[PDB]
Amino acid sequence: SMDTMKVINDPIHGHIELHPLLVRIIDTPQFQRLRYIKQLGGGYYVFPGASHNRFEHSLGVGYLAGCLVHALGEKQPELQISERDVLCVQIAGLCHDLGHGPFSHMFDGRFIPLARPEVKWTHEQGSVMMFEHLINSNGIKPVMEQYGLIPEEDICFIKEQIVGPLVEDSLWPYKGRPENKSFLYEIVSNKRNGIDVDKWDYFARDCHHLGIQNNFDYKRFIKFARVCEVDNELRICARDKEVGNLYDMFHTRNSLHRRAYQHKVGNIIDTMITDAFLKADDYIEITGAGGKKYRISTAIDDMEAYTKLTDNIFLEILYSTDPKLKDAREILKQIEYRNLFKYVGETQPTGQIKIKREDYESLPKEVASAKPKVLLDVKLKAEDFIVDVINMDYIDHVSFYCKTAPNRAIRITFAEQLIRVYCKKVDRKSLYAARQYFVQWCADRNFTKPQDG
Amino acid sequence: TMKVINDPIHGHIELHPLLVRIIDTPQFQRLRYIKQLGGGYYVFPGASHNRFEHSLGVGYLAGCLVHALGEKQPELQISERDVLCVQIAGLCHDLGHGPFSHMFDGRFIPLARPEVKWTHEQGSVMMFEHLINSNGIKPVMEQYGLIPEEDICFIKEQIVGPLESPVEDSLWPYKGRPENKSFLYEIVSNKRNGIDVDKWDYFARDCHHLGIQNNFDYKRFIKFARVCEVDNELRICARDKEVGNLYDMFHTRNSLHRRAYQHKVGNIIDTMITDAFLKADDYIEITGAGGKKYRISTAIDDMEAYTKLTDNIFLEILYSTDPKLKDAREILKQIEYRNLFKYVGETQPTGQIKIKREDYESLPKEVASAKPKVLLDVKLKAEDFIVDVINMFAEQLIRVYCKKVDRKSLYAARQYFVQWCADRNFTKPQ
Amino acid sequence: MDTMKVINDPIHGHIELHPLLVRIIDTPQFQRLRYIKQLGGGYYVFPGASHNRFEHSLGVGYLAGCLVHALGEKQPELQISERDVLCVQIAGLCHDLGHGPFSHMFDGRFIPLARPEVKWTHEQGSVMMFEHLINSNGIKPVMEQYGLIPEEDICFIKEQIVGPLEEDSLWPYKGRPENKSFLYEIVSNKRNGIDVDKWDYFARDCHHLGIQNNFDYKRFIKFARVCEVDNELRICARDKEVGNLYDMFHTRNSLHRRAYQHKVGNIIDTMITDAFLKADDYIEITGAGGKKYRISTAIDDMEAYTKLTDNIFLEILYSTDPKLKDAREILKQIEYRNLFKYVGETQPTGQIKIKREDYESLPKEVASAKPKVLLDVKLKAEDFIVDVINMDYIDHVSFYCKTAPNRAIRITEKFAEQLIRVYCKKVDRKSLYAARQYFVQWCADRNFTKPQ
Amino acid sequence: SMDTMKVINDPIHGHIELHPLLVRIIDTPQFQRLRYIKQLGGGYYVFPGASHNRFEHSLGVGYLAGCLVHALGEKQPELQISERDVLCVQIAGLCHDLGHGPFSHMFDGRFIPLARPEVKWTHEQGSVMMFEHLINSNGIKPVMEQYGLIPEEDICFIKEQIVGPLESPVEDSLWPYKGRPENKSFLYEIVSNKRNGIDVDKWDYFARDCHHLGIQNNFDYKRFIKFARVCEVDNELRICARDKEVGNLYDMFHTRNSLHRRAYQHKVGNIIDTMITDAFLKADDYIEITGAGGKKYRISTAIDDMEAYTKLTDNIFLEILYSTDPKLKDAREILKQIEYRNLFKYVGETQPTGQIKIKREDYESLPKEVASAKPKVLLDVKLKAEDFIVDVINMAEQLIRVYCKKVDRKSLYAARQYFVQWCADRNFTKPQDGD
Ligand SMILES: Nc1nc2c(ncn2COCCNC(=O)CCCCNC(=O)c2cc3cc(Br)ccc3c(Br)c2O)c(=O)[nH]1
Ligand SMILES: Nc1nc2c(ncn2COCCNC(=O)CCCCNC(=O)c2cc3cc(Br)ccc3c(Br)c2O)c(=O)[nH]1
Ligand SMILES: Nc1nc2c(ncn2COCCNC(=O)CCCCNC(=O)c2cc3cc(Br)ccc3c(Br)c2O)c(=O)[nH]1
Ligand SMILES: Nc1nc2c(ncn2COCCNC(=O)CCCCNC(=O)c2cc3cc(Br)ccc3c(Br)c2O)c(=O)[nH]1
Ligand SMILES: [Fe+3]
Ligand SMILES: [Fe+3]
Ligand SMILES: [Fe+3]
Ligand SMILES: [Fe+3]
Repeated sequence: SMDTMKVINDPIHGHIELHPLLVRIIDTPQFQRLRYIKQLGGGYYVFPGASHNRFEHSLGVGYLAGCLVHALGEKQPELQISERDVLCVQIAGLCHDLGHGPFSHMFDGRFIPLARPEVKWTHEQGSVMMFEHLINSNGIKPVMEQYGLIPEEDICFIKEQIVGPLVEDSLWPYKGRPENKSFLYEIVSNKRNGIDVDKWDYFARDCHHLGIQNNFDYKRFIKFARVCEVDNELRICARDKEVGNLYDMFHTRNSLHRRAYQHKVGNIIDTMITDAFLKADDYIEITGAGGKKYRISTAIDDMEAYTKLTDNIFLEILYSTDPKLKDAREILKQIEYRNLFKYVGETQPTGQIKIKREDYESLPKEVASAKPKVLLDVKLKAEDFIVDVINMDYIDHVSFYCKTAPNRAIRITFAEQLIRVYCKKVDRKSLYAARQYFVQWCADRNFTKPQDG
Repeated sequence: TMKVINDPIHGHIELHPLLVRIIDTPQFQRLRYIKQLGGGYYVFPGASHNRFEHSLGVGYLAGCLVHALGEKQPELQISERDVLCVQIAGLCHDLGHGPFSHMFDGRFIPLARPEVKWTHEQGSVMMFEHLINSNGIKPVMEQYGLIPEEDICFIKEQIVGPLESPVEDSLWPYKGRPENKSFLYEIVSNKRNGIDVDKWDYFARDCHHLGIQNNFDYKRFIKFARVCEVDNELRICARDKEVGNLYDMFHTRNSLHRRAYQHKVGNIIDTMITDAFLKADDYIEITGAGGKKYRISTAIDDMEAYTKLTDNIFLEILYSTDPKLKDAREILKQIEYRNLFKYVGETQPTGQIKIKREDYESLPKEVASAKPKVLLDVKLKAEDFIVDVINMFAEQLIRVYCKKVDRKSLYAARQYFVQWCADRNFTKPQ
Repeated sequence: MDTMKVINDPIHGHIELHPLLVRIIDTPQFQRLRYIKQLGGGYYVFPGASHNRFEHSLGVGYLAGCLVHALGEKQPELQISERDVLCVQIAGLCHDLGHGPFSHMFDGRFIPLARPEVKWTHEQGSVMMFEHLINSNGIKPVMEQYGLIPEEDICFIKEQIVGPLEEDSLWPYKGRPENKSFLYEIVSNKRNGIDVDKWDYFARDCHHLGIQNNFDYKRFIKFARVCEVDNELRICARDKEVGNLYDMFHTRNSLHRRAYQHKVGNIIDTMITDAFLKADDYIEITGAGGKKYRISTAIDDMEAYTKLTDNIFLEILYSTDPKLKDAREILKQIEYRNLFKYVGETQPTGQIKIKREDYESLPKEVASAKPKVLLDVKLKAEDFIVDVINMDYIDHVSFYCKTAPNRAIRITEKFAEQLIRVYCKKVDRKSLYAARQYFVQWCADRNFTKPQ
Repeated sequence: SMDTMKVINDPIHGHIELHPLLVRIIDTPQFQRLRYIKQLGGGYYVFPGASHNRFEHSLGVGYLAGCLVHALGEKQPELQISERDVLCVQIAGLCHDLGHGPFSHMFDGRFIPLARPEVKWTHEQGSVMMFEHLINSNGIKPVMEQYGLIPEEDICFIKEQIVGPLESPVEDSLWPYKGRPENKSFLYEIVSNKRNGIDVDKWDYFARDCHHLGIQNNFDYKRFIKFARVCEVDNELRICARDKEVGNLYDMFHTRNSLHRRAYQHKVGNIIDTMITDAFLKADDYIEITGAGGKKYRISTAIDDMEAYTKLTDNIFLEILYSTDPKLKDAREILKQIEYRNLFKYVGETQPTGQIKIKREDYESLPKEVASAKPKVLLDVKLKAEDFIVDVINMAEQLIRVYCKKVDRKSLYAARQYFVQWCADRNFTKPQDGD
């Protein structure tokens, strides 16, 4: 007794039972912070239903993580899955997104690169740092001990699930659990086949809020799921008949990626918000540890300050009166009036090296420096250009099993990067010149000839 | 020109460009920062949705219904001008909502300024006028066939009703349209029978976000809806068998009202947010016309300040550093750790007694002033009490929470409460 | 009686029925289907397989309506009328009106063994039984009450059930013109295995057998359209919908592999047929003008065939006539679970497939096979059953990409097409061994696959 | 000699393992008989998916009886549940419905009371009779001994589970049963239970009738099994569960309700049942069923000889419908009416106020007294008893519906007049229909 599981009523998963340890981790300012970070960032300004935040999705990931590890233990007891392992996997699923910043992938994937090109920051490292901070700012280690967890090993295990291994030895890299349980590291985030409960939840939830049909049935997948040995390595395998379900999922994956995550106006609005943040970064102060004041771009260095870095920043800019924020405020005002940056074109580095984040800040200048062979009336500044780099995760690298051979696999034996360009000046002459500069840049970088007309 | 918005309930929503000019304004975009169900989100993780989505949906349904009635019955002389006016009324019916929606006008303003008569509908008319004038949309109305005089009046009357100044007589009160088009006033806001497209949309959307089943089919009602004469009066009526659909609606409505809108913990959290606001109202500054500083409780007096009053205030309190807001900040912190006010009991006023908003502030003190008819010991302060008034079309509930959580403090609270119910001749709590 | 009646089915919820369909259903000719088990003798293997042809027929008519109406609303260009909808619904209702006792057992084994000279199919029986239903009741005037033109519309319904009633490369059908060709693909379709008949009985046999079925027929109907292929209007699907189709074909395999081809199930079917054959001379079914028929000849008179039903089984089982003791005894073996014994399975792979007209000769050929080593026991034809199990069989289906809505996408399983099983009526070890020797030698003489 | 476990695939319970002894009992004519008796009687003619028969249900009850008795024996070794006891309970479960006649409850609940009012016949009595006939017509007693049972006391135990205390002594509270002592009293509660209404029979037919009717079922029977106990109350061992599982209990009672209103008390359904009974009655004089020693019996007396009763099943229905004998045309026409959907017409419903229950011995008299009721408002058509059907629907609680075989408007108005007055003469609830 002492404590009790609690029921949360979610529109995707229904009744969610939660072990009291998970509840103690949820009822913390560090976790509740996720109620104020919209899942799809600026997608909301394009899809009215995309009001949802990382908090809901995180609960869903935790629930799905628990369901799947429990099913594998029930079906295959030989794996030695313990209730402790279950709890650790649920905690990892709950906290995999603790580190996101205002407007989710906008922050670590565009803003920090443009604000601090020398820094290498990702939301996953942020999640591990935030998790540590949540453990220590509240009293979570003794509760872990109260429910059987070994904080040293299990904290390591949870963090390793979130960010990966600490290494070319080809020996077992992880230390939080041994290699005999390697498959548990494939539950919350899987890079091999991209089948994890994180994508299950955000595929379902983003379809629910976007009005997209989703025919993937994750409960049916969990039911017919099983661990099997493929290439002397224990992996999560799927029943041979379940391929149809997997088709339905990958089609959902494409429909979400093409219709939403790569929405032209959605991404333009993301970069407009990034422009405001940059034009506000020097004047916005966030109080962190020891009273020290951090900026939007440096909050990630102090978890106490980052705990208060949220979509709120947007309205903190929009509602301000300080003349120093006038620049930033005005950009957000254009978003409200729907006077957006205008789309110039799209290209891909097909065949070429991929653009790195450290070079994002240099791209506008390159574009403005491109010399069209037809000399132009209007001349444009690097400040007049936005260069948007869109990366994508990524038929079947999924391990299967035969209905009678559940121990071994069957043995069966789009793009990685887009580059769009937007212009801040909107007169037809300026936009014509933008296109000229842009085509010439794609030729200079040996990128694919844009074909927008 | 024609913009398409993809909504999860209605699918593709086309918007006449005039409606779009009205949407792309700070006064309307403001609704993106006011959660539909207020504090319900803190109980239902799926209730992340805001008045903005709902408003677009209401506008779409208003248009669908008036256009369908115009096609079936051309003799009504419904014009595209009328359609646009009804759509604008649907779009803007909730412009006047405040932080956390019904929390603001139904508890906060009453407790902060008991003398004031403020409702979100009046607020909607004020915001609507302010939206009209701060952007240049009157000439756009003229550009798309509307007559701003008559039509502005018609829209505001759809939102708030007639300018209450009659001779309380049985004559025709509205001024924006004639009585021969009386049915147009029944689309966005009703109250005669409590069927309007506002309810259609927020029933469907709140069910979609709460995980509740909804088999009311608003599209089929529109199909079988027509105008007919009831007591020499034009009203929107439905074919007889559509009764089956409407039953499905009231069961949906009841299912929403008990399961979500009257949730024990949700409403406790609602009063905790209200308590934070009250304890912050003196120190939070909101700038309005001419730089003048308003408080949370006085933004409703200046629409330029009110345009910036939203759920943001919650985080402005939570993230603050002013020691004077520590009181308020701490309450919001208490919500995060889930250390909520405690539920003491529930009662109702008998007969047709209804507690008015102007009296809400006195209720805690009455409880603290009640002497348990059986003399005891522990004595509690009125500040230690919260009294929540929950409304339902005609009926009214009264719950009581205690801010102190000591096993003894709550035992004593339950007594102040039973005695209070006795003193005011209310129903004996269970 | 004019009103839309509502029926509750476990597969499909509320089934609304146009009064014309109800007048067709409330006839003895249609109610006959309540007394013919869907999976025949499979009930004696699957205790949940109590269902009959009646529930299934209601379902097929319902799905016909669902689909044809969806297409007509999504593509008004097709000129689909409510008359068209009804014709397709009636065809769906009556597509199985011709089945006999124990469904495919009767036309697929019994009639070929009892009357090899005859060519009888349950579809021919459906068209016959339908004509009889129309005329024995007042159906034609009711059709006129609801817009049908009985002349050509009856032709259209029959053509949906049996195929081109009766040769060049032109449009063989006469009930509808070629611009309506897609209507002939709803109830029965051959090119691919996508029709509402198979939809309903896939879902219903799974429901009664305990098999999981993941095919969502409502999804398919919602995303179906009419597209051009080669130069033929035909039913097409979304590219997106391929995942659903996988599940459907998987259901097909699971039904065929563990129900329709169940070993003991088919054994019991042949036992029932053996009884019927041993009873055909002595069982009387009264038909038109009071003439008397037998099980094997009731198909020649729809008035008698109306009364030819699974009931035959119990009329035999409960009989006292000594002339029928032979037949009765076989059925009692079924009740005692003393069944014919399985000997082996083979396939005519690479050979011409066995035709029905030859079924009667198969026992005897097996008994005439000369094993290399001679056995103690000698076995007679009557001691052998030769079960020929035919089936209709990756993507022979047409799709449309979202933006190419009237053009196929251009695509420029592990199941035989005939099985041959042999059982022995003698059940002692020595005779069963003998049977195996006879069976393999027959397989060698016929150059059939070498048995297990 | 030594055999094997036999696996059957059921849609409700899945893979069902059956001890070879149970299979020896199942592979008999007396048991296979149940494949030809529909579970819901005439409800199939209203619910097209209700094609299921007593056979699959019987298998299900035998299976669940085994599951539960085994769970109790495993968690509570103190109760001394033996594998012999398990088998006895499984056989009771299998054979609890061996006695049903054509169309299940239609036969013993209406047909027999109308055709032989003096006789007291219930399907449970029939089950015990058919079970004895099954044992002796086949070689079951030696097989029973082959697998450990003591036929003498164990056959008694199985019968006692099916019908109850096989006798009626003058001993108050003392143990009436003789197949097992009082320290195993709870075994008599698994298959059949009347003290609170929870037994594996109702588990199976609740879930199966929901499956085939399209009704939703919220009861999880194996969570009950997992959380079931035997405990002492009033110095009496009883099957009890865990308080947290109460949520499951309520879920089942809603199913009990949802099934009883929507299916077991369907208006058109019960009407069709009375029409079938009317056919049987108008045919009872002319249909022959051969029984023991070659004697010939009728539908109404086949219950007097288990050998003929083995051959009395829903087939009767079609034997009438397919007949040519003119003596049977009267019955045949009624069944043909069913096929054309020209059914008896509903007049009204009432209940016997207070704790009154019409007894079966009186069913035959009910149409007749109805016809003599003097409707105060003198009317046109005079209706006779034969024109009236009085359906007694039991489930305490009893409904009395009345139907008229004449269908013209005038006769139906007259019929309602007779019916309202009858309710008054009997002091029954005022027919609150007012159609
Ligand atoms: N207005 C409004 N729409 C809203 C809202 N919320 C969801 N949506 C629905 O839209 C989502 C995106 N598509 C739009 O059409 C809206 C953005 C328009 C931005 N401004 C322009 O000038 C413009 C730019 C384009 C760029 C491209 Br590449 C292609 C067509 C374009 C067209 Br068309 C334009 O008009 C809301 O709050 N307001
Ligand atoms: N800790 C935390 N919880 C959070 C947060 N956000 C949402 N929730 C969920 O809790 C709010 C209450 N849940 C509901 O109302 C569900 C709606 C349906 C009706 N259910 C109940 O009436 C109800 C049932 C219970 C059963 C058990 Br067993 C234990 C406690 C129960 C409570 Br409490 C109940 O209210 C968050 O941030 N933190
Ligand atoms: N008993 C029953 N089973 C039923 C019912 N309804 C569905 N099922 C289940 O259907 C599956 C078929 N069951 C059979 O018993 C088929 C018996 C005919 C022979 N074929 C065999 O495969 C078989 C061969 C054996 C050879 C030897 Br040496 C020893 C034991 C054997 C056993 Br055991 C066998 O099964 C129902 O009413 N009664
Ligand atoms: N012509 C002809 N008709 C035939 C034949 N065989 C069958 N039928 C069909 O008619 C049978 C008589 N039906 C009626 O009189 C009307 C039934 C009234 C409903 N009763 C229910 O219990 C019931 C209630 C529900 C409530 C809700 Br909320 C949701 C779902 C429900 C469902 Br689903 C229900 O089932 C045949 O051979 N011929
Ligand atoms: Fe995630
Ligand atoms: Fe509203
Ligand atoms: Fe069929
Ligand atoms: Fe039973």
